[PDB]
Amino acid sequence: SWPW
Amino acid sequence: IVNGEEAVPGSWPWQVSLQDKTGFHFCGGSLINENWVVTAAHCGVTTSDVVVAGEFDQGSSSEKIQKLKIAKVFKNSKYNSLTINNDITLLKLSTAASFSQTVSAVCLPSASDDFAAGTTCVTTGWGLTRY
Amino acid sequence: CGVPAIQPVL
Amino acid sequence: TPDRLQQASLPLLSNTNCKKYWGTKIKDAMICAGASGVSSCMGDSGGPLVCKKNGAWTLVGIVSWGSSTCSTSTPGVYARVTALVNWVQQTLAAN
Repeated sequence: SWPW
Repeated sequence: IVNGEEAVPGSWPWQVSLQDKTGFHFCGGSLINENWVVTAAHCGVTTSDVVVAGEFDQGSSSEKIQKLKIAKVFKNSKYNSLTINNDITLLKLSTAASFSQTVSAVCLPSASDDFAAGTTCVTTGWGLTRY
Repeated sequence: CGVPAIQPVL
Repeated sequence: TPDRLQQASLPLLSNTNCKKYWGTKIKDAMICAGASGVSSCMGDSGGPLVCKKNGAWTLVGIVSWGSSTCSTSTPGVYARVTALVNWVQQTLAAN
């Protein structure tokens, strides 16, 4: 995952 | 947004761009009234960043944009950066936005409003279009 | 709130 | 990145069904949307997920996180504004  | 389309200019008038002092867009936000912007807590906004309202084409010099300074950052105290839960920050502007045909506010829901699974909604932004 | 002057086209 | 503002329509999911993709990472102050052929992606964070209610666009989500590759078959995760609006109102009222 990853901060958008 | 991957696999989206270009918006009609001015048709999402609450959409703002958060830019750093170099002019680099790093996050979006939404105007909720002339003095306040809602964004994500994890965007890490500071009072050295700028809110840009009224923008469509970030490559154009001819748009009548508003570059608004930030007075204070209110990161929700329940934000948990380890889980990214409660991911909301409010920005109080130093300079109020001037509302117009291309700059205006989104509505907030009531706490008890229902938005059912399967409802079609819309998202907007200047994020990557391909990874 | 919530009613753009320039209507979006989806 | 694009110079010009983009848009996409996409459906809301339930948290229970979103947990098939993301498991225990999904909390009550999150709402999932997408897995429909579009995705929010890096640089969209903080922006709106809006739904029309009684003729007006209403802020339902704030773009938050999702797939590290912005996969269009995986749901994006948004901050759930109904869970947060009391704090918004408390903050505006005090400031």
